[PDB]
Amino acid sequence: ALKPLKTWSHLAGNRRRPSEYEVVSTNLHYFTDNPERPWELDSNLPMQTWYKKYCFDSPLKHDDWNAFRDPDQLVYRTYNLLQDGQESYVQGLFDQLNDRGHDQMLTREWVETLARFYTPARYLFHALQMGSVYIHQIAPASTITNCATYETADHLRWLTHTAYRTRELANCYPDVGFGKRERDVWENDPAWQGFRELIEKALIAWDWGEAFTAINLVTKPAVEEALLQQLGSLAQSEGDTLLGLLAQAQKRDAERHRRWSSALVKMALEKEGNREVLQKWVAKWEPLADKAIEAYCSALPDGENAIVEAKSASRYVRQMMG
Amino acid sequence: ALKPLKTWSHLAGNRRRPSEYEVVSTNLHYFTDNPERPWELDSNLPMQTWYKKYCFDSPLKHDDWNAFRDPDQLVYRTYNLLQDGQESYVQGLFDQLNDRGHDQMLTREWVETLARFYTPARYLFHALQMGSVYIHQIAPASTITNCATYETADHLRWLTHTAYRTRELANCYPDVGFGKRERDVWENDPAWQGFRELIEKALIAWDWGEAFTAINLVTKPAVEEALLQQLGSLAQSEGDTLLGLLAQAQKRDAERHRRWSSALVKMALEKEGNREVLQKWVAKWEPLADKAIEAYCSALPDGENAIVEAKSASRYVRQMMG
Amino acid sequence: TFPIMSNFERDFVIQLVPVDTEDTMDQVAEKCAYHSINRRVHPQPEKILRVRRHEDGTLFPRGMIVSDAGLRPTETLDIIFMD
Amino acid sequence: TFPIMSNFERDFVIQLVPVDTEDTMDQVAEKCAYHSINRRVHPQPEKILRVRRHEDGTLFPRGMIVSDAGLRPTETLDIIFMD
Amino acid sequence: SMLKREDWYDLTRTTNWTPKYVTENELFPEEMSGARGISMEAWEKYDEPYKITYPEYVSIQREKDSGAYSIKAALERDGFVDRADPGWVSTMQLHFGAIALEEYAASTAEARMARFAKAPGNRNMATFGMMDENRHGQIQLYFPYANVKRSRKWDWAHKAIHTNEWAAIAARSFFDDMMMTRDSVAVSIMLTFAFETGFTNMQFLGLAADAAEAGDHTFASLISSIQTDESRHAQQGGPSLKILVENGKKDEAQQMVDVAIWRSWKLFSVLTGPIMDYYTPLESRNQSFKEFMLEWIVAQFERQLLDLGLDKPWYWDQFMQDLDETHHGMHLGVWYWRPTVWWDPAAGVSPEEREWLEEKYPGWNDTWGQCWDVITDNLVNGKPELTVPETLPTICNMCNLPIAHTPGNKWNVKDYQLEYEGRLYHFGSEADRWCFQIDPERYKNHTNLVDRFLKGEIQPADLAGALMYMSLEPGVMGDDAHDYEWVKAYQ
Amino acid sequence: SMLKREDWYDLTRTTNWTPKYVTENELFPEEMSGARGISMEAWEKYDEPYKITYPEYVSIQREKDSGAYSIKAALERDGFVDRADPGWVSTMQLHFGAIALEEYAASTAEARMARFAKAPGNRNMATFGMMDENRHGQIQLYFPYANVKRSRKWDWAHKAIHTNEWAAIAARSFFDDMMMTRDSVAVSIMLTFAFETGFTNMQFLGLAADAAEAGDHTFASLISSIQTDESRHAQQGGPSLKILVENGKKDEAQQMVDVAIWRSWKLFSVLTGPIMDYYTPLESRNQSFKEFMLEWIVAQFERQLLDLGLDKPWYWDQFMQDLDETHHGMHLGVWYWRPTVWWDPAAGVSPEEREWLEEKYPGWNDTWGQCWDVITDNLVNGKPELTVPETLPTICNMCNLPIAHTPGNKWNVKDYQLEYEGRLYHFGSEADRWCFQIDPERYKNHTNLVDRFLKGEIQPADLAGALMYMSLEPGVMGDDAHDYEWVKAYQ
Ligand SMILES: [Fe+3]
Ligand SMILES: [Fe+3]
Ligand SMILES: [Fe+3]
Ligand SMILES: [Fe+3]
Ligand SMILES: [O-]
Ligand SMILES: [O-]
Repeated sequence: ALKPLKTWSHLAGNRRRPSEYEVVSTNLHYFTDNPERPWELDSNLPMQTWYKKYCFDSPLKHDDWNAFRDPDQLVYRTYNLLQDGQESYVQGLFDQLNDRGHDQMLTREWVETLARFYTPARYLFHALQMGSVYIHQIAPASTITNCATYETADHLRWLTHTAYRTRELANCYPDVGFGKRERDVWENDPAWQGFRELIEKALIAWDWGEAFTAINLVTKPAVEEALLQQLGSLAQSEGDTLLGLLAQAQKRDAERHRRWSSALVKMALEKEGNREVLQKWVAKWEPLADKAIEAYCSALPDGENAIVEAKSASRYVRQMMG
Repeated sequence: ALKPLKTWSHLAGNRRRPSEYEVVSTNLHYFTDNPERPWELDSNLPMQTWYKKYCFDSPLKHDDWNAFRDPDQLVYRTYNLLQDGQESYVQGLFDQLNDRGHDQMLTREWVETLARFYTPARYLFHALQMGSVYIHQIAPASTITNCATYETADHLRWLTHTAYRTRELANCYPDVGFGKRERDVWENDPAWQGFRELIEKALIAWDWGEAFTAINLVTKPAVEEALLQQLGSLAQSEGDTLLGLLAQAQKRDAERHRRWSSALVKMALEKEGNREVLQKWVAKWEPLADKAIEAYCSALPDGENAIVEAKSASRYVRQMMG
Repeated sequence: TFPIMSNFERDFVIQLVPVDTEDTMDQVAEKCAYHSINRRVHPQPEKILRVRRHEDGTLFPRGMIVSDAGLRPTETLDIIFMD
Repeated sequence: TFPIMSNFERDFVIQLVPVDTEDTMDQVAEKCAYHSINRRVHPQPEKILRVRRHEDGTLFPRGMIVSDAGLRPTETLDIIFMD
Repeated sequence: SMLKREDWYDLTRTTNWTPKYVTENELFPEEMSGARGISMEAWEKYDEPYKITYPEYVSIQREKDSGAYSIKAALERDGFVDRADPGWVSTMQLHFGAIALEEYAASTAEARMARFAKAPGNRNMATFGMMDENRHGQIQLYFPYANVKRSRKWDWAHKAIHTNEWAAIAARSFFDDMMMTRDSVAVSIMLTFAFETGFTNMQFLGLAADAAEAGDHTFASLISSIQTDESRHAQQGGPSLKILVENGKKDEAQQMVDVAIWRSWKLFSVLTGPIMDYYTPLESRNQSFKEFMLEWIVAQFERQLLDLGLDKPWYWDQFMQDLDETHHGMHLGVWYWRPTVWWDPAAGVSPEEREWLEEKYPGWNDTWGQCWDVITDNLVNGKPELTVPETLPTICNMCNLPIAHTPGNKWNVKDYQLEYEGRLYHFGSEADRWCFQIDPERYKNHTNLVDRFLKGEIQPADLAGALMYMSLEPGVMGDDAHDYEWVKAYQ
Repeated sequence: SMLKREDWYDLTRTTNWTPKYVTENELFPEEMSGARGISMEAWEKYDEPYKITYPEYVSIQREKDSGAYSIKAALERDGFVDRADPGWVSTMQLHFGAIALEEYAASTAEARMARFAKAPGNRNMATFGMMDENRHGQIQLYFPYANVKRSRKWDWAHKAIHTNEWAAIAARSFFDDMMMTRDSVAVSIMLTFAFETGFTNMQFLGLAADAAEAGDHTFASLISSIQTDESRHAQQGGPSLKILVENGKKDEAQQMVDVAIWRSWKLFSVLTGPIMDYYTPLESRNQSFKEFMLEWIVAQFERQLLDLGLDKPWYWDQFMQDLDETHHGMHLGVWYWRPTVWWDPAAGVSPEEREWLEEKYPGWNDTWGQCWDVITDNLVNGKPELTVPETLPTICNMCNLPIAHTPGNKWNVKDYQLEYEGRLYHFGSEADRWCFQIDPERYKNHTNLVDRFLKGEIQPADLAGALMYMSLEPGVMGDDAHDYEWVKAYQ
């Protein structure tokens, strides 16, 4: 008869005692059990074809994607403990900066810059949310999926901060159009068209490997450097201590996404040919990111400098991954 | 035989169902059961005499001090939930403002103002801690004691914020003397002598009623307006966003202390003669508070104005209590 | 070997029962009874076990063989007690 | 009425036992036995109950009365079984 | 100060825009979106009734886990699982093996809506739903993991769905059909409305009740806590259904509801029915599986369908009658074929239990009791070899469950066969065959356990071989829960 | 980034200053400070071993309550208290009535140190200690409050310390002497070192163990959680003792330790001893009260006193022998006078229990068993009127507990009387009388229950009158826990 183990049978002989993270996250997807018929139905259904083409047939390869491990080892339980603390901080900032009338002290010029450059990001942030939730459903391992899961929740977090602040700004400056105009700015303003073209096209890159690359490796670093880093620094220098601190807080989530993305690339580089596959996707998408950064930052004060810094910092993210 | 009740027998027939707050806080002191021998020992012991003289014989009177109710209804459980949230905010400020090198951006002049006006408050804050913990042990009702209990914890909270920041400042400006010099400033600097004389004398007002008045009604409002309000506003205008936000956060605890202090005075005014007793103690102590505010604020930039504002705001606290 | 699904009278479930193409309905019923009689269905010594196509109810002669029954593989058959 | 503390032999606790100043040691012992004998101490028909000052062990004559014993109020007395 | 939620909530869901660099059809492919010709503007009428924002979510969910994990740690060294009733133990092992990884898979079904739904409010609620199922999958691995050293059966909390054991195939058949291979809108309807709102939301309530009654406070708190997350995301189907009805798609909506409710019912008849009427100790039975279904499931569906402007499915009457039988057959099937499952089925046919069964189901002893009579006599007369099978039962090509029904004096076992393109399919009911006929291409070349056995895919081609094919080995293979203790009541 | 605690901790305790507007003696009055001639600079050497800062405190304590209150709410409707053993129920009612408000009073003892200690580190740790006891008092009201509808006895969790019931007088006698009427330094020694470190820290561990063993997970989690707060503030005495020894005050330190340990022991002999050897079901007894004391209390004290450079108290040998008897007398006293307490004392003298007692205490049946023999015969022969008293027991003027000791074949009951200024005092032991003689003015005119009865303060002057004086009425007045069930074993 079979004797009981001290851990899950798939983790047996793991050497060291399995952590809570490994216990709850590993080897959970079952659609990868039968590559020729992932789902328990007719093998010709559209979804069968979708996973075979965009998951199984991807040019990013490994023999054991399930070996991937999130460097932050995020679990649901710890994700909520972490973010509940971070939200207590952000909520406190909102509450107390409101108490001292922070918004009433902004210059008219800065308020107009916010209407153009800031509020409309609720569209870009939600697009990132959709972008990462797609990675969630097409990745080949549960440990990879979870990272995308929490990343998606973070994107919704930014969207939410943005929605909240848009309301406060509208209340303080009802004539600016905060809350009403964002869609028209996102759709029409030349400052946003680079980012809009980039994310719209990236949202239809179905291959899990290309989605990971287009979203995580190319688009997010460009959005983060432009909207959080550059706009955030500008905010501070313009007297908007709130946006300056908010952007820095959201950057913490972005740093975490870069950490797991970096670990996945590191694992992919264990196999010959993946470096080239990834660099090929980066060369395809990078030009749209440059375009996004250029159109957005050039419209900001001292744009030429902001552009160089954003281009430099975003590229550095990938350079340090090899 | 005695039939079981639906609540504590001392709360029976309370009309409305007793709250968690009333359930855990009311009618807990037993030394008030026998005014002639509060403690279960010889009636002539020094502590018997101490409570008979400073608790029972106080000129602040009521027939039922146990009827007092904290307006915030603070319990241990809820106190920790509340402050854990507020500390997550303050800790986040410390952590993230440090990340962006906030301290390195202060002007040399402001750094020197901090060494004089800010760090040494660890002595004044601890003295407040000692001041409120004494009120805790000599008050005639447990509901009054608890308010002093949580207030004492808040004073230790301010001391702690101050100790932490003093270290950070010393690390950033090791030549200023942060952490070493505070005692000499507190003891010798004319700017602190008003407050020092005020708190030292108030710390030996043993009568529970006079202690409550000297500490809560007169000293704290003067310290809060000078060190939190005035110094805090100055900090903001001088580029120290951290101290500006920290002082505002600590002011929230101060507002809460004023709320229960206001409720106790309101209850005391139900009895004839207490208004006069309280106004008599206020007239005795108020002159030392004016002196404290004058010596401290006059040394700050635009001191004359700071003095008028602090005097005005602190007096308003008592005026609104009648 | 020919597979058929056995729906034995008074039983609660239809079962897979492999038979032979040369088997007689009586021999088919014998192979089916193996998985039902004395397992969850009581014997009926008096009665005789008969086989009928489940879909349309066609009754097959005791002596007819599987090979001439014009069954579809996996065809469901009712095994009933008769006189 | 005169109070004394009764430390009854073989019992486990000293008890408050009010006696009368005119009582005899034998009558004192009788009042003490009430709170010990047949409650947590077995009777000893053969023996005789005697009273002695607990502090110094002074044995009092069966016929001596409380009033002449020179007891202090609340004095502890041992009630012992003797021949 | 802080804003009230109602003042800014809508901005969190004002996220649709008009694509320019790609087409709307490329961005929201029909096979994934299921917008069904209904415009983006019309889908924007979607309005979830139970609203929640990010900060509220992490705060509230943080406290839920603090509580559940605290209960677990406080009762862990008490070893309740070592003295719990065998029927209860088997109930949990069955629960975890069937559910754990399907809960996790549900996070992908939610993710399907989070990306592809054209209704903004649907995309955000699905993001929270995605997080909820992530929690459900993780916590339902974490809790049973505490018992891996007690029995290999607990390892199936992870393993089950990775095997070809018949029950697991039935589970994937249902879940993959309902939530993994359907467009966004179909998922909100079939999963969220039909299965979660209609079945599990109330069931978990009863499960948590039974756990408490059994003295298992750890499991009681677990299920109880998970249950509270359900409403938050189970709400998603309603609004979708109203949108489809408001426009010209009521029949399409009705057909999805009909299918999903039937498939959910069949899975339920095997995973819950047997447990309520047989595994739970007689003294701890509040009501019968049938009573539970009527009071808590059937009434609610009629209520819901009425309010949405939908009808009762065509099979409603048959469904009503089947409440008397179906689960009794699934229980008998599972117990008889016990060695084919990863938990120990409890016979539940002692004299006391049989009289209860007769009360709740008049005619049980004349029908179902008959089979159990033969089984008992054999056990009494030392013929246990006749209480285990020597062949495979006929499997339904839709629900992948055994085709079973009323036996004994009211014998009524039927097979709704269907010949399609040269192949003969078997169905355990009229509705099961119907599910196949309204969309044959979706099921066509799928093969159930029997089909595979007959095709030669199971080798060696015998029971021992079928057992290895299902990853079953001594130690996990099931047997009678109380070790035939109940037989003594008959000698 | 964030600083490490060690980098800034000291600044939180660099708070002493040289008073100028008042004198040092006015600011720190000797009767409240107890600096004892030792300078402020010398007290500054005080260095608490278990450090903690405000933010760490609220975070950690927040989680402790979340856990404890979560366990309570999850098990509340299970009604364990309604089916728990009577001895266990009585154990909790005794616990809550004696402790709840004394825990709260301890927050004032801590506050005494927070204000008046000259050692800065002592003042901050006492502020956290003040908060800990605030928690202990509140949570120990909150938990029993859940049972007020079950019996009036639960109301004594609040009431007890407000009455003149003898047990409560004994409690206040101890607590007021140790922590409420002593200078700051004396409190750190007598309360923090002697009582909390020496007794309760380990006891609560055993109590929580017994609760778990009894199946009371709510109470188990409660006590277990409270216990973890203990070390944090129980540490305060050590450093104070080292300071007194380093300077010229070792004898003063030794005398405080001797007194506090003895008084703590006497309270313990009545509140814990009886419970361990009689109320807890025989099958759930890990060790005897004596074994517990030796393994967990006595050894630790010797260890501690050695490391501090102190001696074993002069009464150590007697204390060792008394472990065989004292509690047996307190138990017999409490059971016999059962109607004078607010809980139901469990006799614990069934045949099985008596053989266990003989094992753990050779000679028990020849001594203690004798009294219980008479009691049993009377109960068997229908003479229950002889198992309740008709007078008051002699009370010790120090511990305010009955003066009782070895009965039967080794009769050794003694009274250490003392005449002081015209009054005759009674003491239950040599050390109790000693506590009085080293400081007569502290106890002199205090009167125990008997003194009051004899002075005419209890009217009417009879038992019914004494009962009303103690606020005891039918419903709360104690009786045999198992309702004399154990008598049947003797016919
Ligand atoms: Fe779920
Ligand atoms: Fe769900
Ligand atoms: Fe405590
Ligand atoms: Fe304590
Ligand atoms: O769920
Ligand atoms: O404690």
